[PDB]
Amino acid sequence: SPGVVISDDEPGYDLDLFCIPNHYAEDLERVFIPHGLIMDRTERLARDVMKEMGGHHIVALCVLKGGYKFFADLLDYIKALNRNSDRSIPMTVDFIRLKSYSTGDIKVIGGDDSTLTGKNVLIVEDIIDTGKTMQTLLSLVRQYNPKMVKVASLLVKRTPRSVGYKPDFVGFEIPDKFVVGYALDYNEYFRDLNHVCVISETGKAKYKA
Amino acid sequence: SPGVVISDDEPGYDLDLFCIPNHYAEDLERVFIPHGLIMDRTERLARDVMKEMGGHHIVALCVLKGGYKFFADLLDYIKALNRNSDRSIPMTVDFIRLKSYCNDQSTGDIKVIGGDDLSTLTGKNVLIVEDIIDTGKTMQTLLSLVRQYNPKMVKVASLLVKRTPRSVGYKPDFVGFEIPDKFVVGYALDYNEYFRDLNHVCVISETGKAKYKA
Amino acid sequence: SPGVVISDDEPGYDLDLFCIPNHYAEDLERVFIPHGLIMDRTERLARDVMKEMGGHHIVALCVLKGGYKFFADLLDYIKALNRNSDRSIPMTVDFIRLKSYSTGDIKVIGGDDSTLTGKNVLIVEDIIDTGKTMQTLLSLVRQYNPKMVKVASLLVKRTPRSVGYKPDFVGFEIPDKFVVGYALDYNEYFRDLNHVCVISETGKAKYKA
Amino acid sequence: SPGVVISDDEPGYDLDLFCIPNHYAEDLERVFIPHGLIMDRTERLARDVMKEMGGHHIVALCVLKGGYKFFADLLDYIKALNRNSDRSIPMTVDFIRLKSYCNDQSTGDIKVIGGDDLSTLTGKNVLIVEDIIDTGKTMQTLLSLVRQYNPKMVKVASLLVKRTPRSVGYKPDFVGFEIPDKFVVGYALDYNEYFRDLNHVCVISETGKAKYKA
Ligand SMILES: Nc1nc2c(ncn2[C@@H]2O[C@H](COP(=O)(O)O)[C@@H](O)[C@H]2O)c(=O)[nH]1
Ligand SMILES: Nc1nc2c(ncn2[C@@H]2O[C@H](COP(=O)(O)O)[C@@H](O)[C@H]2O)c(=O)[nH]1
Ligand SMILES: Nc1nc2c(ncn2[C@@H]2O[C@H](COP(=O)(O)O)[C@@H](O)[C@H]2O)c(=O)[nH]1
Ligand SMILES: Nc1nc2c(ncn2[C@@H]2O[C@H](COP(=O)(O)O)[C@@H](O)[C@H]2O)c(=O)[nH]1
Repeated sequence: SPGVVISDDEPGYDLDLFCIPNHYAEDLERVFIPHGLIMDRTERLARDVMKEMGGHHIVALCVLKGGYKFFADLLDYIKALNRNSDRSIPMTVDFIRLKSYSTGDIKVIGGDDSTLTGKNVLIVEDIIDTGKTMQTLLSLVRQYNPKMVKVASLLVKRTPRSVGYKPDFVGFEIPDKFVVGYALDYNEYFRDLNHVCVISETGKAKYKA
Repeated sequence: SPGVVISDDEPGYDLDLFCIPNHYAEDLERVFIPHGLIMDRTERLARDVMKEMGGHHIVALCVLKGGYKFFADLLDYIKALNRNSDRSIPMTVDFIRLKSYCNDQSTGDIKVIGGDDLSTLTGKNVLIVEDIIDTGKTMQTLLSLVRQYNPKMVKVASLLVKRTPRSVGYKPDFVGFEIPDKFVVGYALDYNEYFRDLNHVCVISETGKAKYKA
Repeated sequence: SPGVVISDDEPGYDLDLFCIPNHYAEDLERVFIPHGLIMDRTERLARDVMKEMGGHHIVALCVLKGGYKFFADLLDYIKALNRNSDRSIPMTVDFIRLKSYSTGDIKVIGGDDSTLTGKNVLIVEDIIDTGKTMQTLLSLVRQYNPKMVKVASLLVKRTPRSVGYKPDFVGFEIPDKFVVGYALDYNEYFRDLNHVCVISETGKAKYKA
Repeated sequence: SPGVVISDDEPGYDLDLFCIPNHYAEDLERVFIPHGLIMDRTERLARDVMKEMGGHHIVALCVLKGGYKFFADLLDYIKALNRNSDRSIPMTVDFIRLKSYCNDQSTGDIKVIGGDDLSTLTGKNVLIVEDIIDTGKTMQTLLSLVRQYNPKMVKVASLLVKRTPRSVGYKPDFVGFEIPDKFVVGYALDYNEYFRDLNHVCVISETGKAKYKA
């Protein structure tokens, strides 16, 4: 299942239908995915996750993108599914330093996946674009002979440039457009905006350096 | 603002993508407006209200069918905005059940003298909150009732508003969303006291609609 | 079980340990019960409630105090317990106009409890003081021959003036002091303050009219 | 501020009054600091941080034992405060794992050149967040490491801080709470990757402490 598909021809919402920080008001084009919708769509994701992974210890890894938020918001729901459990069950949390840097940067450095050998792994990225990053990330997590590997992602841009990666868990599948907000940033800006919006030709301009 | 518009042809979302109780998984056709979506719009709305009403003693009046939810929610956003004032300003909260029969006259017990506590409103600033306007009748009969008490200002806030031919054509001041002539349940809206626990707004199905009855 | 007892000799917290609207800063003496603690303590309450009342249709009534908040916050948790249910189960919500006004103001007016005859009832008040209100409220809800009646309350002041009412569900049992915040108000003020605090001789002064 | 103080003699709360997983209902002694309590304090703290740090590009640095929770939470309060600026200001978020052995020298791979991305910090305003300071060692070794990069300002924020004789006697800038020399778990703190799902902070019991092991 593809997640919630948003069409190419999607208009999104006027910036006025919600609360957008006034300081980003010329920088943003449209709200595409309002905060609460992400939340609910994420609640369910968690669920499809546990369906096939609850029951045994798992290792949730965060891609080091610098977008911890979604990872968090998802872990919180994965934790609330775990209480109902009858026996206690550990879970380990972590970031993967690196995502298309390779080899022996994995055999050791990324071999603290020596720690992954034999365990069930769940990788968490926020948006997937060309897929490169991720794919080069399974190659190596793979060398570790993990027992199993799933990949949840919040967004899956549909680009002619996909390099074929299709995660196991999708929240939303989007047009190929440039988004910020919620858990995506731009040069360290838009971290305080919690709806996924399209950025404007102007926004992308002034934010740089 | 027409609030967020939802054209007749909107197909919603399939049950599959959100969390829904399994016991109503047969009683619904599609997710119409998911909880969080509801939430974000309401936050906006609150700002919108205070644009107008803010800085004054506001009397928040609630129109009481089968629930409370929306109101309560909205009010948390308002309160939360009244936190920032350099001056403490009162708020008055009220509940009014009105579904008489028609009106068709009738006395003293519960009706005209429920205006006694209405003089409470007079030279006041009022905010009437409703959840969903259908025909719009209820609303229209309250303005009347209210407008007698000579209020300083009346403003109405709807979460949702249906497009229908069955409408007395009334339009709130603050609309959360304008929807198509569909029967929805969940979040704030009930059907015979069912769906109370469903958070998203959806369209019922015939089975559950026909299965939960009078 | 008495709920969470707070001692006579309780100091509470300095106003500075939390977020209090600056406009009530000379009006309040201490934070006694911070918002989140109420929340959790309420989460559990719900639970003890369902334990003995889940399973059949229930009628949750709110005392018309003019303090809807707690009632709401509790219903929301009672609703989230209901989803896990296998069969769908109705629940009806309402306020009781009146609470130590009597008689035939109950036989009809309060007889829309004719609607209560045969049903399982749950009454919700926010703070109980001398108990009068409530007690005169069971007398009449009783005339209706309800099938069963429980009474949850958020706060139970311990006063020499209790007139003996002891609710079935208690969140916190407090000294005899005058509180505001969360879901308690004073002449329509303090509705925007979400911690339960003690009011000061000054606060009670300027708020009146 | 010592944050909220919890004298050695605090007895906590019994399991009975809050929601706790049944599978840990034998592995804990008492609720020490319930989730919401945690929450309210953190909100305060955020205000406190922006008092000092606010209006500038802040680099938020996270000290990475076994979790993330507190940080994440804190940051929502900060972000939420940066919403109000008439000017958009960046934020930088970072994660630093440091638990070497001691230090005892060692090369190139992961250590000194993890300063390469530290020049990132230099003439910067820094905020180091930790969850619980015990001996205080970890903290002390970071200031050092950090202070080299010549930063414009370092400030540390702890959720909790234990009173112990085993302490290098370091004291954060922002303390959520100062506690007694007890072993706690839950909310943000884990014990061998257990208690991850417990929301309140509590004191372990011998059984679960002795039952979950290395
Ligand atoms: N802010 C933001 N980052 C994006 C967007 N699309 C892709 N990226 C960033 O560029 C990375 C490239 O991922 P890849 O192209 O390797 O699949 C993404 O992982 C993400 O970090 C976008 O719409 N906005
Ligand atoms: N569940 C639900 N109740 C509705 C709907 N339309 C109207 N009603 C109920 O009937 C009332 C209609 O009031 P009107 O505006 O028709 O006078 C609404 O406030 C609501 O309580 C709907 O589509 N769904
Ligand atoms: N604001 C506030 N109201 C209180 C307090 N104690 C009692 N009352 C109000 O006075 C009512 C009297 O309840 P009773 O005295 O009948 O038990 C309470 O139900 C509540 O509405 C208090 O500490 N603060
Ligand atoms: N669960 C838990 N971990 C602790 C406690 N005290 C210390 N630790 C862990 O060990 C670290 C101690 O760092 P120190 O300040 O001792 O250098 C803490 O950040 C924490 O991860 C405690 O009471 N409970």
